[PDB]
Amino acid sequence: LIQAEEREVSARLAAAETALGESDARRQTQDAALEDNALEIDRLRNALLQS
Amino acid sequence: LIQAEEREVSARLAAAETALGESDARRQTQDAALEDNALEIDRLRNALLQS
Repeated sequence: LIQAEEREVSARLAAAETALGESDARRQTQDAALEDNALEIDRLRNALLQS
Repeated sequence: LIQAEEREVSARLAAAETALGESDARRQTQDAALEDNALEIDRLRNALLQS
């Protein structure tokens, strides 16, 4: 009966480990684009401003 | 001997909701700035072109 309660935990283990990495890694997939566009933005800043 | 591992993992999962959530809370802090870079491009485009 104590064993069964941990059967709930294994999913709580299974989900979180999935819920943890696959988003934090996902965030880096989002993270790079920020500076990617921002650096484009910075030249996009002075472009008119130099023109 | 069960109370050895069952306690820790239960506690180990006790972090999980704090583990996901603040990281989950981060994801909002992703999206807000996303448009700011995005929304400026057209103004950063047009101004180079309306000039």
